[PDB]
Amino acid sequence: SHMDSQNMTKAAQNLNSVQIAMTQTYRSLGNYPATANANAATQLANGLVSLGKVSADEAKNPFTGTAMGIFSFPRNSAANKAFAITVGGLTQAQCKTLVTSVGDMFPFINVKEGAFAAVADLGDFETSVADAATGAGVIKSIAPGSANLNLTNITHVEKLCTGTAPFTVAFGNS
Repeated sequence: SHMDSQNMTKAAQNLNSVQIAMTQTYRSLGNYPATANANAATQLANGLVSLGKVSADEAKNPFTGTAMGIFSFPRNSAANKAFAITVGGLTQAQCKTLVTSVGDMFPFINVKEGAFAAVADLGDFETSVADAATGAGVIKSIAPGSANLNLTNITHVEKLCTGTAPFTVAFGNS
């Protein structure tokens, strides 16, 4: 199956390693490192590698061969209280497979067309209401009233990652 492909297996392992490193490092500080743009996000990812908090292979997006980006964003209006690992360059098929294969490790999921260029593009970890029925934008979050991705809902399954490739999925935690 696609979920067991070399790249999908690596993307699951990498996302896990990176999110664990992020929470282990900053859940003690209360705040995540500010990342103004895509460049700052890919520098943060490379920083985890240089400091030995994850291997070089673990920070890589297996679909692009470059570093996944790590954006710090707001939670309940408070700046940098959450972070999101961005996996871009995804075809629609890779987006559907990746989201459903690693989605359960993340409370926040935002599917976008194109890369996240600014913190504003991510929304808010706690106040952005999910609507998986649209298969786009925030499709999973802790927000009262959010309609999170549910695989038993055929609408959620068909609409997932609808649109134009490449897609970038932001997997967030706090």
